[PDB]
Amino acid sequence: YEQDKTYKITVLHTNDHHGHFWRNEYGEYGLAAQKTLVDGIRKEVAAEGGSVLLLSGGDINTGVCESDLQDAEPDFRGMNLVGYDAMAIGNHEFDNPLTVLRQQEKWAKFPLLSANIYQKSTGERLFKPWALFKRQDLKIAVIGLTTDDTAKIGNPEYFTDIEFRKPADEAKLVIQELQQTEKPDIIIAATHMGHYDNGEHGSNAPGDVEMARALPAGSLAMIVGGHSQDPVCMAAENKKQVDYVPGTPCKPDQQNGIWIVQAHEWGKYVGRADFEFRNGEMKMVNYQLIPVNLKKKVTWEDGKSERVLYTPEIAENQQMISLLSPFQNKGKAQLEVKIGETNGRLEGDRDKVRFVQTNMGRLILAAQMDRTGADFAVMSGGGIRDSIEAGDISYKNVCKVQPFGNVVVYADMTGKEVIDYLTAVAQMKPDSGAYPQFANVSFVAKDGKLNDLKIKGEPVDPAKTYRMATLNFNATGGDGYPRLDNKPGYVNTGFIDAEVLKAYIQKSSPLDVSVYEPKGEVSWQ
Ligand SMILES: [Mn+2]
Ligand SMILES: [Mn+2]
Repeated sequence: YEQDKTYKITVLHTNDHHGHFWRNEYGEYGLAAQKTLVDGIRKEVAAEGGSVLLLSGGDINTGVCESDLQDAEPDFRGMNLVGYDAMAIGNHEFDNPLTVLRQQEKWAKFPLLSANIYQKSTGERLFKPWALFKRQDLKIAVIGLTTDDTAKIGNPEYFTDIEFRKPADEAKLVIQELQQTEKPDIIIAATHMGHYDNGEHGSNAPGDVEMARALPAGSLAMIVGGHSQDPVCMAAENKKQVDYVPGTPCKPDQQNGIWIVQAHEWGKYVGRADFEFRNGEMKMVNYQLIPVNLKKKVTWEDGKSERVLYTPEIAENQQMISLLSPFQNKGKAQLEVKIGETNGRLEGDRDKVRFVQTNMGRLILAAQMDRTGADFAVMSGGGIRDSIEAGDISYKNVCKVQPFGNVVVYADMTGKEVIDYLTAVAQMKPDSGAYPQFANVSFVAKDGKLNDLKIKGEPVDPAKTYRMATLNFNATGGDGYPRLDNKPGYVNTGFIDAEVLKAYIQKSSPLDVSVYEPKGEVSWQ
């Protein structure tokens, strides 16, 4: 680069797209609007003599059935048109077999990067660890990293010949590699690792803050992140804003001379970091999270409700609409097909499944016990994402109920462990996602202790072995549930929550909700 010359470089970023190629039911987000916003930034930046690099923190797969059905083809092809330069591989890129990920690399015209994922048998990397870009006179390297929690949360059959090195240790090595060989002017890490306030990762593997603190000072200009699914907007030192509001200031985190950003999820924002580079120094001039047609419900005096834009409207790019329309239309029509029926409403509304036992909890958990051979089961009420009305049930119905690709697991445990486990889970409170839905469990909890604890209507015997089904999310400590993934009787089946529910409905249809109706088997008073 030219000595003492000041170069303008803008870094744009998103993460945890999760199948949101199309705008939502309220006209929010989608890639067609993303494209208009991004093109606009590119025009603005080029007119001032600058450069743009656009990066993703991964988790493109899983979350919208029209996308999932098509293995995120629309999403990757849309990203080509928005003009992504690279992406970190997320954990949900392992929701499908590796061969599917390889064809996603095919569709993508930008590299899917991960330095820290190795084939055990050969000790060789499965993916490109980094990529190089020329922007004006500057050589910029982007390293990709993936949370080593991937191997704990996904299907273990996908990982028998794979290991994840701790990404922070990989990062030290790759940064040193680059510094000694290719000699880039700037290094940025695209990561799928998570932002945790003050590095307090808890049950999660260490993420971005802990990595930044462990690297040499200022060795990365920035970490473009993901996985935790936060807008990284700092209320105070080492504390993110809670309930960040669109269209308000966002101060990114900075740890050991390294900026850490994340743009929440689903294409809701494009982050924009405007830098000046001179003689190796990078200075951030502006940071913002730009809403992509985000909207808030409002109600006027006369009771009329509408959804109003937090910021001015972004038009949908029509080239994107022509590319993506066919995928949307094909997908939607396919997923409306009937897979069974129910003679009553299966209640999955938030104000119910986070407060009382519902028939939807019982249906989901019946499906999970049936697949695993379990005697009883539990999940977070917050993992039940919609209702299914009486009548015909479609593929789309099941997706809305179980959109996130959680894996079904089980644990054989003694009755003594069952007592300890349910006593803890029974302390989760209503008016929270953590509120437990049970199947085949009865008790009266009083004073934090379980009375007349029965499984399948029989008192618990401390010596007897019971099989419990639940999700990978709860089993590994999600919602503060007691960890099961270290018990010797634990098995992660790799079966996906929505598949299991779908197949159960298929083989049990027509459903009679009377079979799934809670009758006070569990109570607190
Ligand atoms: Mn995600
Ligand atoms: Mn993730």
